[PDB]
Amino acid sequence: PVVEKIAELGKYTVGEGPHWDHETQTLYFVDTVEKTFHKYVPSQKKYTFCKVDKLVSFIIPLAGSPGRFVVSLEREIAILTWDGVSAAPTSIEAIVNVEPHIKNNRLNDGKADPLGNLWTGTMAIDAGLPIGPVTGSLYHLGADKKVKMHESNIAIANGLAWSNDLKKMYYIDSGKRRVDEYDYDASTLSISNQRPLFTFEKHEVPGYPDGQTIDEEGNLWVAVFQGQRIIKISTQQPEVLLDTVKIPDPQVTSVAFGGPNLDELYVTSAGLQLDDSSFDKSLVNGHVYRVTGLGVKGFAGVKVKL
Ligand SMILES: [Hg+2]
Ligand SMILES: [Hg+2]
Ligand SMILES: [Mg+2]
Repeated sequence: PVVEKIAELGKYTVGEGPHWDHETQTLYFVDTVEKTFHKYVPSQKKYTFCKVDKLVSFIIPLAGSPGRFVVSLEREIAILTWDGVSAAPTSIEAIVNVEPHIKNNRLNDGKADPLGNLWTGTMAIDAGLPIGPVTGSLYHLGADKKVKMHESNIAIANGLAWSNDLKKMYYIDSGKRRVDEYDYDASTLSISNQRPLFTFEKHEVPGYPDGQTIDEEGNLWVAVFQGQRIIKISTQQPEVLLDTVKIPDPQVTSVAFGGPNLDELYVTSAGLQLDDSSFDKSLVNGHVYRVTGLGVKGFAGVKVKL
């Protein structure tokens, strides 16, 4: 595979939450510390950003409403109306605060399931690795604007994906250094039967699982924070490492398939230099990467239905 730095995009403190909108051929993503949203149109080499004053962790187009996006603002799920180019949104409409009385929590990774339901989890703002406060939970937001809790005791609420047949959900609590698998009931939106799918310890994989996505063959692609890589793992059989793609940035954060043929893998990373790093500062930059020649296709980003 070929890994290219996207020079036009610069460096991000914690680049995160990549989302590919296939209809407009546009990549959206966030910087979860700098309180900014980002838009990249590769075919036209257009880049824009948008500033808010709360911590953000995802940005997903709202189904049926061009120019509107479902985003996180600390603990609030909100709709931002944004023209895609001005440095500030036009308007902000709060939907729900998922944890109004837990003042030191924030939302982290979030994604729509294939039915358009937003799933997202929380974490302590001062969550730590390998050890720190464990205060997070996993939620989904129904079309009735009520949240349901699905999992608790989450340290660092991170990557989500669903199997192509809607029978499984994959989930990452970075603190656990593993990818979990759940049975997923699409009709009731309930998850059960949590079991480890892939355990980093067992495969001498360094670092922490962060974001993830799934390809058309049902394989998971997992971003490895402080591992300088993405890994390809099987969902058909537990504990099978299929492939490793090295990324120059050590703090790989997340992944999304994109491009006209959905066969380009966009990779975000973090330039934020941490205390206990296994990598010298000069290596930690926070670029965005494009990976091609993986030989698989993924799926377009799902919009949130409300
Ligand atoms: Hg924006
Ligand atoms: Hg925005
Ligand atoms: Mg993440």
